[PDB]
Amino acid sequence: DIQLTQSPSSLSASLGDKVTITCRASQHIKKYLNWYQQKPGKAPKLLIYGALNLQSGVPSRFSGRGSGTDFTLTISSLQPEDFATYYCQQSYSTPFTFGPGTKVDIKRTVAAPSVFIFPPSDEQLKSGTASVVCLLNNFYPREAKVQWKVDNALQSGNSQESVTEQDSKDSTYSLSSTLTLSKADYEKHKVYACEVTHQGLSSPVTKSFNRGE
Amino acid sequence: QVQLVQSGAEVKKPGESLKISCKVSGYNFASEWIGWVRQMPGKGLEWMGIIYPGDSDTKYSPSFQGQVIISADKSINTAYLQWSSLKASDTAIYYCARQNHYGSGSYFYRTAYYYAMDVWGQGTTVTVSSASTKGPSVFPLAPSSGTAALGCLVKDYFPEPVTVSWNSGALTSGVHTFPAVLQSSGLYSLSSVVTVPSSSLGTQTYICNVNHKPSNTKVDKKVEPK
Ligand SMILES: [Zn+2]
Ligand SMILES: [Zn+2]
Ligand SMILES: [Zn+2]
Ligand SMILES: [Zn+2]
Repeated sequence: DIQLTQSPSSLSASLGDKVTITCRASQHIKKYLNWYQQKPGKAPKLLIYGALNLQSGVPSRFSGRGSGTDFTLTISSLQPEDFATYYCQQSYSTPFTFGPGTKVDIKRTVAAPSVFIFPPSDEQLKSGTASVVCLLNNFYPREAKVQWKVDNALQSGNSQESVTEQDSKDSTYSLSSTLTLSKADYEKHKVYACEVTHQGLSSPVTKSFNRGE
Repeated sequence: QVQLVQSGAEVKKPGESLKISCKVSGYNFASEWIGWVRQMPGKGLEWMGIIYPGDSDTKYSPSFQGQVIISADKSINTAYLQWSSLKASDTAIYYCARQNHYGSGSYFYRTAYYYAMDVWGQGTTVTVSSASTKGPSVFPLAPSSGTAALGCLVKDYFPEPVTVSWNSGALTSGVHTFPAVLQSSGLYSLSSVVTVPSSSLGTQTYICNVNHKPSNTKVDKKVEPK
């Protein structure tokens, strides 16, 4: 094990911004480090080898520096194609470990989510299962907190979140949270709520429904 | 030029064996290290191991040592990755990649000789699940009582993928179709939602169009408010 860490873990930037990502190794590796770029759905692309060398076909706005324990990848003026995950990899000793990755996404002004809740359709209940869904539409930054409450009791281990990629046009995310329950538990209780906490909300927002109204 | 071509997506049940391949062209297969990288859904890259097809020397990550075997047949320019017994945790995309060398090889390759993965295959998706092929159940997500949201929940299908459109493609503005999520049951599920003017609910009809080619399902669901 040579273990690598990367900071920041996530980074918001604007076009033409100078951006820098650091990789730190658990021991001295000399120059034996590579940088890779990965875009969603695609295989990674080699940017830099031996800490400092630019692979052919890679634009010069990419650059590598470092030796030993500290390395940096710098993009001097960010272009739209540069919004992708970046991975460092040490090639000093096997296993040739990848760092955890840092995602560079697109910066914009804060946008609060619109929150909607959806109870289970009658059709679904024929099946013995009941899904209640909370939707957060069009918010930024990515960081968000969704809590389910039933009869004011906080739920856990019975929900799942799914998030979209950042929208190409308005640079926002949308997110669905899905609380799944057996029809029996579902009929047992009465009030269902999703509580949302996000930077663009001064106060956490709640949407709910009563199963008998 | 150089090209790495991997075998196709695989859907297997736990306990079954599997061998996926990567066929290379455009360079001397026997004289270059070539290796495998795993990427589980939504997470980073994991280096698994490399093999030198010339002398069949292999180097593995201890995390994968004993779980898999990397092997090659230089006779036919093909590298392999295999499991004798699959787990649900092995669900991932697997990349094969040439591990090429850069530099002069000064001091008999001990300085200025760097290894990096320069050419990659497209990847092979491997899904491990007890589930058998199953078409989706589609449930409406109805708008409540001036902007509204409605959608559809596409639940308990297998394998991926489904495609969702609204009103046969006429409505695109405002649709978010979320990435599918594998559930404990071994079945997939996702949601597709759309935002519309609250005023247009009485005046506009909205339909989920769902296709799941693997089970040959075409479903159309009206989503009505109440
Ligand atoms: Zn030092
Ligand atoms: Zn309960
Ligand atoms: Zn060579
Ligand atoms: Zn939206």
